[PDB]
Amino acid sequence: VTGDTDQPIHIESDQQSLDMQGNVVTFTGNVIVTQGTIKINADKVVVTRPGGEQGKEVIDGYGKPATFYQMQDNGKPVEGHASQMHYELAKDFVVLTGNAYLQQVDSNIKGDKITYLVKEQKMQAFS
Amino acid sequence: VTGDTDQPIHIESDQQSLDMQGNVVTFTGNVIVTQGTIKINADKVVVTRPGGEQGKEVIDGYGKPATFYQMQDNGKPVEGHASQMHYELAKDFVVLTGNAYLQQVDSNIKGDKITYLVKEQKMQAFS
Amino acid sequence: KKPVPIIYCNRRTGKCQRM
Amino acid sequence: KKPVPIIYCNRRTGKCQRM
Repeated sequence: VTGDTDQPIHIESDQQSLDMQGNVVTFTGNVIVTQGTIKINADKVVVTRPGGEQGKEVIDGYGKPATFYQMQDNGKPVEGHASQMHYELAKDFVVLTGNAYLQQVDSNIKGDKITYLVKEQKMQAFS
Repeated sequence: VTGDTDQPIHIESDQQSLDMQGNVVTFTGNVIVTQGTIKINADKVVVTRPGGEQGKEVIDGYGKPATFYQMQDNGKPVEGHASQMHYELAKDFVVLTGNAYLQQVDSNIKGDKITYLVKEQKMQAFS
Repeated sequence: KKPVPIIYCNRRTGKCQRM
Repeated sequence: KKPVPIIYCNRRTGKCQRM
């Protein structure tokens, strides 16, 4: 949605490690990256701030598959998965690489208990 | 789709415990239940045949969360997740309990690389 | 309607058996 | 449009910090 890319970025993971020079942080173990309604799930996420300039950070996520989610202004969520997620903050887009897939949702329902009919009968034969 | 509930039910798992009375089988470890286009994924699946009566089998799946998929006659897939999946074969429906969510997909695309704009585009017009 | 076969398989051995 | 803060949290301890 409008404003997502103005939101702070939140990362949660089991493990976290920094390199000595200090410009690369690695997250492993059920990593969740959120920014507004954007959500990325991955097994490993590397966050590079090249040259230490704020605003030029690069987020790389890897999983089998890594997953992507964002709500759109028209109210329809977008969901996808791929082996790699590439998100350059200075750009306005993400890149899905490796068996990449993307979908749009036009209807959903939530509750404590949902009953769904699995039997459809578009045609019937009588003999 | 029409005819799904007339198809054989196939279950794949890492481990399988057969209750020695023959009416209960318990599956665990990346369990995949498929019936036509229906597909259930769960960490644990219990199949009960109460009284040895065929057609009255009950399929219970548990995960965090367990997932559900089916193609519809209209070409739109249906996807959901919940803590528990309850599917009675005699009935025509599945029941999703605990954090239940269900959605319908109206568009999708596959590829080796996919870019997607996380900012909304602006109307491009000039007089 | 009619009862359907229930077939489960072992991922380590590839063996299947009707329930 | 502007740089955003990056915060991460250790799921084990629940401790968060900027970066």
